[PDB]
Amino acid sequence: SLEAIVQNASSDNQGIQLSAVQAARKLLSSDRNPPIDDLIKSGILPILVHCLERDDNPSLQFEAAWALTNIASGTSEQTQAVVQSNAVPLFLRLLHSPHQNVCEQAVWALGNIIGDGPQCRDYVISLGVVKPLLSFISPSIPITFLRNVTWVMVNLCRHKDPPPPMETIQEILPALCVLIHHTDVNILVDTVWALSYLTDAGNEQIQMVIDSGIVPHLVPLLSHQEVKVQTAALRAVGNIVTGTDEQTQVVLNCDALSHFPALLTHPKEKINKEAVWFLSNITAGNQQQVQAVIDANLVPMIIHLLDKGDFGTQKEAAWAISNLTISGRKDQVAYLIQQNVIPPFCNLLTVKDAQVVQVVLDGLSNILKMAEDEAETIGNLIEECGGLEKIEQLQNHENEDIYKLAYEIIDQFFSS
Amino acid sequence: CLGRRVVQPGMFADYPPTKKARVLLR
Repeated sequence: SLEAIVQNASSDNQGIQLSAVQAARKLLSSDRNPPIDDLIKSGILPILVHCLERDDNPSLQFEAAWALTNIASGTSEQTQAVVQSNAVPLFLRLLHSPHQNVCEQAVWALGNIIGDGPQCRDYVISLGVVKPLLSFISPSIPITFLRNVTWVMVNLCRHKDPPPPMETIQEILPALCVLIHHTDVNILVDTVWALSYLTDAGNEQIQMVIDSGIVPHLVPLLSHQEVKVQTAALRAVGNIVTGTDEQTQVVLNCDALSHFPALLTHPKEKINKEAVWFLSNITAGNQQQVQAVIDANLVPMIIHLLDKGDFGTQKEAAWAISNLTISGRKDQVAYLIQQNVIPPFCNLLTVKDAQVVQVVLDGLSNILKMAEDEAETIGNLIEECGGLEKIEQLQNHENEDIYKLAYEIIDQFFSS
Repeated sequence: CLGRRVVQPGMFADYPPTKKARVLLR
């Protein structure tokens, strides 16, 4: 019973203590619905934290750290109970234990604590967890331990309100540059996810990632044999190409577009959608980057997904087509027209999603304004596939922007 | 308006968990 466990765990006889702590750990590690609240309310937390101090009984340290790990794996309230019991400084102490298992379990507990949230993360950082954590990365580290270390790095990178301190990123990026060469799938997935969390933190963090020199090793993972690695890399590089034209060009210079045929035809529709999102962020760039998309022979696949893909992919494809018109040249838009973009691009004007409608209208207006002599031909193409009737119908749209743009389109190009 | 966009909701749903319990026999 919990009363008996708590009483025996406060004993001065460390054998009885160890037995009681192991009983608590068993309760906490037998299934996926442990009685965390009952053990907390019984008053076992300060006892476990005190056990963490017993450098003369590494078994007791290990068992208490296991119990606290599983308590901290629960809700934010339970993790914060652990934190309020002052466990973090003692886990940091245990990071330097001469016993491997104690070190590992302390790393695991700190991982749960850090993963709770950004304020928790910042508290653990201010006490100096990063350098000792990264010191474990050596040729002799066991693979399971290294997987746990990389998971903790993920947790150190992932929250955004606020993002981790710049000093922390400067310490972590070299370790990620080391780990991105590992062939173990788990380590690689977590490394790339940590990178993706850094590249989603802002343009300055994007630039820190670029300056580390890791991007040429990250881009080729778009064609890794493991789909988890592929999608993690797609997230990270996509984040990068949400930035400036120069950062996007850093990505493109690593031959990123060569990896996308196998992603646009992938059986998984979510992957198609994410790849088209990436490419839409590419087509929003300068004429050279639009031309990089064109030369990669990706436009026909994009247009096919626009025509026949699932709705999500069609939305992303509409974004890509329209973004191409931002800085695209008249000959590039003419290539699009040649590839039969108008019929499906206009077909997407009848969906409930008002944002898609706005995007398609913006793209069509840019196409028409860009064409001087072709304008009449493009108008005829729009009318032939029924797009003009859809625009006339949109003239009566609820959304202010949509119907104003429809009126403008019709008045400037379909009213003479 | 047109332009670049950040990661959209629903994309990349298989992220690493923030918390892990150590379960006996797993």
